[PDB]
Amino acid sequence: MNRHYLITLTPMDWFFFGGERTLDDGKSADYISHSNKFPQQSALLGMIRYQLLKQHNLLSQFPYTENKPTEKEIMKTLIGEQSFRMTERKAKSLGLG
RNA sequence: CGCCACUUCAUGGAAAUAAAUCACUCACGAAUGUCUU
Repeated sequence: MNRHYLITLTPMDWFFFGGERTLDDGKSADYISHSNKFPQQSALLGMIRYQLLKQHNLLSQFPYTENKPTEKEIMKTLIGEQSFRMTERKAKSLGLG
């Protein structure tokens, strides 16, 4: 009913985890891009959602579509209807699928 | 005064010695220091 897994990630090559991308904003990029030693938990959650959408073959491919609202419902109940945001940081549930 | 020829056919020494053996210049120059979604 509620199965728990342990997921181990083995780096097969050199990895790069993004930073602030800038000490300011506007249009500037950073000439030196530094790698965080750890990814954000948002990255882990998005990886889980993407892999779940890969197992159940419901992926967003090539320009743009509307994804067959029944498929929209199944994707909502699989991965949730929304990404990780800190607006719902006090919500009692993860809000995902 | 007459008559008359033989012998010998390079050895020893020096057989390369000093000077210069790379020198000067250039030893990186210019563009890009983030860009497009």
